[PDB]
Amino acid sequence: KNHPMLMNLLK
Amino acid sequence: KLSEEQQHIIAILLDAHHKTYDPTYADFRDFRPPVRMSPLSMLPHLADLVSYSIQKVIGFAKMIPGFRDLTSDDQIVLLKSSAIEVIMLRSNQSFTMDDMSWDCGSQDYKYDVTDVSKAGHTLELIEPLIKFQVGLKKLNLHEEEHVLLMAICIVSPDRPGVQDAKLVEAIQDRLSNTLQTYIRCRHPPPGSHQLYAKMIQKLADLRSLNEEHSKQYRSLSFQPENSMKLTPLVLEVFGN
Ligand SMILES: C=C1/C(=C\C=C2/CCC[C@]3(C)[C@@H]([C@H](C)[C@@H](CCCC)C[C@@H](O)C(C)C)CC[C@@H]23)C[C@@H](O)C[C@@H]1O
Repeated sequence: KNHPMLMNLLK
Repeated sequence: KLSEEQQHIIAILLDAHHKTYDPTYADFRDFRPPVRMSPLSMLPHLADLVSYSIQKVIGFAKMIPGFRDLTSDDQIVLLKSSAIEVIMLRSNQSFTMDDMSWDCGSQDYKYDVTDVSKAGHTLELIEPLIKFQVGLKKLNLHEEEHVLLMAICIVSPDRPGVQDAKLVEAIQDRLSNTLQTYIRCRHPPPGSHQLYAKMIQKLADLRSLNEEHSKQYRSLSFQPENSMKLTPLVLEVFGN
């Protein structure tokens, strides 16, 4: 469960 | 009546939406071109449209009053589960009951049931989606109600994987109360008749659409050949 892109966009 | 805080919330949500939803749809030109004739000829274009829209929904979410007080992990879970739902809600803005389609400024960017079926989905899901759009359109929501609904959909305490569900609920309640009060003060009858109950019902409708979407997404992205047509963001958010 890793969401690097989603995390980067949420700031 | 609307407290000053509640008027604040609406002001913020209206602005957040204006900054994340371009009604001229100028960026659609950057998407892989749509092909209308290859039962997946519209997948590249629509996948890009969805990926782009996921980014916009995130940008909207970040501006929701109180969203910031949430942890990184809870923010991810809320966005991952609500994305397709907010995209369905926000799409109502371009949906038109004239010919049951999404009119994004030009014939090339005007999508109908045929186009969506060419993205790898069946009527099992498309027909209900259209029915959803028509029922939502008929509510003639004020832009204020539209943005509050999307915010309420995003900050849902019952999404699986949520940790601080009570904080999520507190945040949501503040939006709900703003909405309920706004309807009572700014929305004139008969249009306001059970409007809040009807809006919450659309959220329930979205859960069914989300569920069927997750099943068809699995099927569509089953063959590496098709998941290959999506985008990295779409794969990360919707799974796989
Ligand atoms: C985006 C926006 C818009 C429309 C959304 C539509 C209409 C065409 C078909 C879309 C883009 C659907 C997709 C074809 C998804 C199908 C949903 C189930 C029928 C496909 C995804 O599972 C994945 C394969 C990319 C989802 C929402 C639908 C237009 C505009 O309102 C901006 C908004 O952000």
